[PDB]
Amino acid sequence: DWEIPDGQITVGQRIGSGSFGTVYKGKWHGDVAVKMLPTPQQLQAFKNEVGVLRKTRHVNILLFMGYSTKPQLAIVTQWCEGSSLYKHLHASETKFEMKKLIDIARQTARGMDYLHAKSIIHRDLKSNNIFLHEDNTVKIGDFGLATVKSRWSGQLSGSILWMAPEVIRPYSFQSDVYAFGIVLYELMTGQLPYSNINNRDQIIEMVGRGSLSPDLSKVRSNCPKRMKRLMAECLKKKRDERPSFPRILAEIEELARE
Amino acid sequence: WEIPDGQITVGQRIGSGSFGTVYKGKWHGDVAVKMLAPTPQQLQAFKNEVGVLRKTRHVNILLFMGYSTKPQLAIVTQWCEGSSLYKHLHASETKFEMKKLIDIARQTARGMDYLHAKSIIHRDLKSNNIFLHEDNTVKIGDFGLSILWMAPEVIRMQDSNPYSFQSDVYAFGIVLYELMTGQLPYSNINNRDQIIEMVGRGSLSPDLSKVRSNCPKRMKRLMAECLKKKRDERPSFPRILAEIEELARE
Ligand SMILES: Cc1cc(F)c(NC(=O)c2cccc(C(C)(C)C#N)c2)cc1-c1cnc2c(=O)n(C)ncc2c1
Ligand SMILES: Cc1cc(F)c(NC(=O)c2cccc(C(C)(C)C#N)c2)cc1-c1cnc2c(=O)n(C)ncc2c1
Repeated sequence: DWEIPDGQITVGQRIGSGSFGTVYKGKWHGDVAVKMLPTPQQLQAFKNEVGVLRKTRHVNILLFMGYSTKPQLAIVTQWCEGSSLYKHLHASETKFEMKKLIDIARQTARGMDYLHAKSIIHRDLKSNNIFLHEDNTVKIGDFGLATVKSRWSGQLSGSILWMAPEVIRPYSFQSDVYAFGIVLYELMTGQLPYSNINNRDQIIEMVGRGSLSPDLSKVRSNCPKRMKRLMAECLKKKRDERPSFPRILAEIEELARE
Repeated sequence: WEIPDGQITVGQRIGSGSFGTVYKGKWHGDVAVKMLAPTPQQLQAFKNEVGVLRKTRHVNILLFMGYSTKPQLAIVTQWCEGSSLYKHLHASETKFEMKKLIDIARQTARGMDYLHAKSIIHRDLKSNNIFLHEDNTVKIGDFGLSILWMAPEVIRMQDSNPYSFQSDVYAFGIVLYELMTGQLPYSNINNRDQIIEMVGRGSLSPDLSKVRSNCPKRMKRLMAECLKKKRDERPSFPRILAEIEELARE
């Protein structure tokens, strides 16, 4: 039983607010993050999200701690101190060492490898959803508040660059692998893909039809050969030609030691 | 949480005791695997340990990840890189800054406070069982495979169960004494049976004059309340945690 009774969680500072939820910093036997989401759609979506998080016990996956029903639906997770991968590469524009870049990728592949072993498809893997908690441990969660956390979907502008061709035209282990390849492109170039394109509808049409893919010539000079090859396999147009996370993780782990 | 046979790559042996061997390993990253024909007593003890760990989802508590039955009973937790609090204070005589000492105590009280909210009595809280994982996050587990941390009632062989929230609080007070003095209690006593006889009869308790000069007044008072002979006079972990949290901000 993970239900936290009414009056234990001290809800504090509002961290973020979206169209389908408000996240708050809080106290409950230490620091926590509380997601406040009642209609039957919200009730099914709350229980689906608690059911998926309930299945995760991994260091590289955001620690679910509990949930509440009264006086409002709430999901309690650990507090993540620091910034997302998107904030480090694109806002702080920090230049991590190659060792630190390969370690973030290794930690992300461990979390994704664990998720796919537990039959969990992320569906929204992106640098925004990869937290560099305490600047050392990588925490994969779903910190987005603009979409509903349901089994399947029927305003996705902050996720288009990580969508595979079949996801634009769907959700599988291979579509997460594509998104991870995009994350690898961000680590290896320091930039988001398709920066020269001026419209979102041009990326949607060109990526979807297979005539558009990240430019691997824009990668850092010190980027390893195995990393260039790994990104290329994860970003393949045909999803069946994409590697699985065990093979991705073992390539990053063999690269990290070399 | 059952992990099928052939997923965990069991590697380096980390420790071996009378009833368990811990190994470093791989399973979607780094793991610690505790290995135990299996006896019905040991089958009950394995399921009891998996049942308690199953109830814990806290940053300051060792992350249980899974368990296996074949080809032998195994409990899979996260890997803890670094050293225990006992190793930092007594083996390597690391002299942490007072801010770092209060932070370890704060993290330990958060984990213990969480455990007592989930109706879980540790029963073996000691510096050995407090891991300074990545030298920043405190992980409370049970890495044993303890007399100095036993409360007077626990030390006495009574007809009743002496283990309670208050006996964990006493053990925590001992842990506070170790953080504030850098030493284990009762170093002048020459025999274990003398500590067993004197602590039990209430005539023996740690010497709070041996604490560091820079030790805060609220910390001296907190240790004293946690180390009281009468267990009902000991504070609860919410009050302990709020006193350490108030002290940390000062
Ligand atoms: C409170 C909360 C409650 C939740 F329920 C989720 N939800 C998931 O993480 C989630 C949902 C669906 C599928 C998945 C899977 C398992 C596939 C993954 N990965 C994961 C996230 C948060 C959350 C939001 N924001 C923050 C934040 O801003 N900080 C700084 N720190 C922590 C923090 C935590
Ligand atoms: C593998 C393993 C399996 C287990 F089952 C337990 N058992 C508990 O943690 C346990 C049991 C009973 C009650 C409790 C409570 C909840 C009271 C607490 N706390 C906790 C511990 C470990 C373990 C051993 N050694 C190591 C180690 O050496 N390194 C370096 N890193 C990790 C590591 C992990």
